[PDB]
Amino acid sequence: QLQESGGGLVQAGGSLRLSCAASGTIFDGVDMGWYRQAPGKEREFVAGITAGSSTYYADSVKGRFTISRDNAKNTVYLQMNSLKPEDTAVYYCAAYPLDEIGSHDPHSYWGQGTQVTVSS
Amino acid sequence: EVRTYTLTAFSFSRSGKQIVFSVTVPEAGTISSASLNVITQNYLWNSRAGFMNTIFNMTWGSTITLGGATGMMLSKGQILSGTSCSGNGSCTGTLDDRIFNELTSGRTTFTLTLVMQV
Repeated sequence: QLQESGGGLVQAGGSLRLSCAASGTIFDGVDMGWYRQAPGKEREFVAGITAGSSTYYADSVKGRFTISRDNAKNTVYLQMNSLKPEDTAVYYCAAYPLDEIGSHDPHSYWGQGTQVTVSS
Repeated sequence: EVRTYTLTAFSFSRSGKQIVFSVTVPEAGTISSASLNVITQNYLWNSRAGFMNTIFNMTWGSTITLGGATGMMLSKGQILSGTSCSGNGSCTGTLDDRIFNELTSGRTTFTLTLVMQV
């Protein structure tokens, strides 16, 4: 069961720190990434971290945001700095089981999506 | 006589459980530097692939240096094609069949930059 924590309306230039709650050992050494989605816009990529603790960022959030993960905590963090009004969207956190001794097609499970808003 | 090409007409077929990308080269010459540019919004499930004597592994967005391509003597209409399978070349489940539609319908495109000697 995935879930997010942190976020909420902050003003331009503010900062927020989202945390993803991976419930169980099924998520150890698993590639997980962050995605946003605004009204009228499809789900866009934001940031991701691989099992080898790599860094994959979008372009509109390059240098401003920062992703990481505590492998023992089963928690992925997305530090968002210098927030602009376009960053207002529901921030979903996704993880992807890489053949965790599964059975069916390794699907893509997500969270529910915390809300983030940037005011002028 | 250095000519830089950026090719983005990658067409996709499949052989069994594996995806086959392909792009055409419109001028002959000797490649001095090649790099493949992967743009995507959905996870690629650690798909490994081969292109121009180069092993890469596309997880999300990345721009891979096609190392083994330095020196390839290409010709007019020479088709550069490569194979790609998810899960480090295991093609587990319907993943690659999903990743297929992420290529044919946008959401995942390739960009081929070539530094040739014409």
